[PDB]
Amino acid sequence: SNVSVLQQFASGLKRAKAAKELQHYVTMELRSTRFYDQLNHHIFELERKGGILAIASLIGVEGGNATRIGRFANYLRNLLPSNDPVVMEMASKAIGRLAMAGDTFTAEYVEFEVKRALEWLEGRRHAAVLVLRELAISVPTFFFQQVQPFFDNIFVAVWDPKQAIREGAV
Repeated sequence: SNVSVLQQFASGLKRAKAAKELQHYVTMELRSTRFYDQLNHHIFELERKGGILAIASLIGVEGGNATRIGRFANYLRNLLPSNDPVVMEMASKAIGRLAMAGDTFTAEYVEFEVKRALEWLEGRRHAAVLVLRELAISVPTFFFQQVQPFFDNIFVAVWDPKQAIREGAV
C-alpha cells in the first residue's frame, strides 16, 4: 500500500503526473495516513510539481477537516516566499482549493494570507497578485474583508518596472 504510493509519488514528481494523481485519488477514496503525509512532505520539500499535485489530489478525497488544513498552511507559506517558475505556480491553486473546502480554519487562513499578500505587494509583488487572485477566486466572500488595502497595494505594484507583473495585478 505505502510502497506503491511512495513509488508513484517519486515517478510523478520526476502524462505520468496526471495518471499518478488520478490513480492516487481513486485508491485513496476506495480505501497509511502517516506514510502518505511523510511522502508528501518529502516531495514538497524537494519535485515541486509532484508534491503540490499529490496534495491537491488528496484534497477533497481523504476528508481532512482541520488537521489537513493546518499542515497545508505551513507548506503554502513556504512556496509563497519565493516566486518559483511557472511549473511550481500550481502550489497557489492547491492552497486555494484547500481553502475553499469550507473549513473552520479556512477563514483564518484566508485572512492571514490576505494580510501577508498586502506586505508582499518582481518576485514578491507579482507572486502576491497571483496568490491573491487564487484566494479571491476560491473564496470571493473572504476577499472582500480588506479590498481597500489591496487596491492601494495593486496600484503601487502596477507601477513597478516589469512586463508580466502588471498582468497579474490587472
